[PDB]
Amino acid sequence: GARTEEASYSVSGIGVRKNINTLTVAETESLKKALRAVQQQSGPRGYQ
Amino acid sequence: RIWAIWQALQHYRGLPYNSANCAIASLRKPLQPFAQTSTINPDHITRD
Repeated sequence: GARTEEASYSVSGIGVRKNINTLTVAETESLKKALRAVQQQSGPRGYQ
Repeated sequence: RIWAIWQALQHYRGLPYNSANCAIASLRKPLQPFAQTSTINPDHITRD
């Protein structure tokens, strides 16, 4: 299902919003850990 | 022509048409004996 049928390109957005099908395995866990490291912060940056 | 209309058929049905999926490792070796010096290969585009 998730295959884009033209997966030879794996460009990175940087502010760009892409669909879950275009989401790549290499950046998957990267985003996961990024949000993990962002959520628990405090202050104005604080997710809470 | 058969090859081309075949790829057209996969494109029409949505299947990727110009990407092999069983002999990827084998396809690493460039075509022979048509990758030699410019003396052997009079053409440049096939050489590259």
